[PDB]
Amino acid sequence: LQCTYIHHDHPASVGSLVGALGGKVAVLDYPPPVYLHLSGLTVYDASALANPYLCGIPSLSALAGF
RNA sequence: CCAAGAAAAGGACUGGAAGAAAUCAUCCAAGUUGGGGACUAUUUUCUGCCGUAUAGGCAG
Repeated sequence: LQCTYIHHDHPASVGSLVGALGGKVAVLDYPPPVYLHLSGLTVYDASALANPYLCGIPSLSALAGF
């Protein structure tokens, strides 16, 4: 599957699994293939890590929030 | 009431030295473009005079 790795400093201080994995943990990576009407909005530095398991489109819970 | 709310990666640099791609080599043969035709239409430039005068100047 498409994936990448997230690093943790001091693995022994986070948990059994993170230590066993040497501080490198794999996650999924699935980016996109790129009435009131709001046009032209720009966002700087959005969080691309939706949940600890998946990278890609920002969490939908955040848009409902907005 | 947006995995909520706040965050300065900054500083210093010297990759340099030498060099030999050459020898030969043949594109040829024939070939049929071809017969017809309204640019003048509802358009404006017409009439006298000076002067040796198709020169050169003026009144309608």
